[PDB]
Amino acid sequence: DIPDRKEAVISLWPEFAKAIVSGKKTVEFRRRIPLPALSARIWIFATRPVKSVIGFAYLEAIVQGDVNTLWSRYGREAFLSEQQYRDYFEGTEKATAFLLRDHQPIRPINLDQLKEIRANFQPPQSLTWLRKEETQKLVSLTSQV
Repeated sequence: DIPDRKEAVISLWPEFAKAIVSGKKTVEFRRRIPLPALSARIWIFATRPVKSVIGFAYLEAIVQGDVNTLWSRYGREAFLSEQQYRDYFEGTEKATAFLLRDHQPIRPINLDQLKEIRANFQPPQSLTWLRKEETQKLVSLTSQV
């Protein structure tokens, strides 16, 4: 359940979301964010115009470091451009990197479907923990692409 932090949802722009579930993007950079447990399943919500859960991946490592060293070490796996990285971290010296593995694309679970699982679902700005029952219903709708 939620205290275990094994099931979470994050939101990504469509080109980055699709890059995670295809395995091209294996690092996700964040500022301050609740940290999941290791081996947590991270469901990928793709924002407008897709507005759907389109896959998931598993968290294999959490890195916390300084902005410039993380770009050097992990920027190529993170898919975004250097300008987009500097924009996002403008105003802090600290960065967090999620290292992901075992990406799995699924048939999109659209917004109305997610609203049956969670009445007031909104795309998380950072990360939202899934309740046991919420994870159950989500798994019940997972199908191959």
